[PDB]
Amino acid sequence: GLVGIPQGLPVKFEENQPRPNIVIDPNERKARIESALKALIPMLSGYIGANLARSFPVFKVEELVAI
RNA sequence: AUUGAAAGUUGUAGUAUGCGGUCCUUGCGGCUGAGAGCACUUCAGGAGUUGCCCGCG
Repeated sequence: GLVGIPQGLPVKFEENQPRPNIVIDPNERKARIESALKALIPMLSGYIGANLARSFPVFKVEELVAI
């Protein structure tokens, strides 16, 4: 939720509304959002750790809960 | 957004190569299921009986 929002300026708040201070373009902000979201796909698939060439761990997701 | 903030203990690596469970070896030689032995002894197909009855080439 803070992607593209400067840490020091969560909101700019000049028209008396606390709308987010999105200093960057909203479209590429959303693009960064789905890029970060899709970065999780090669995480629970077998692309974690070292010795990938020689080991490539035998991986499978057992169970999970997300909110 | 906590003396926290940025961060791969990282990348490349075959225990591998040749190595006969191998060569010889009889389950072999001798050996009577053999000798004795009545399907024997008694025995009627048996006792009765009109080819029957009439006859002019």
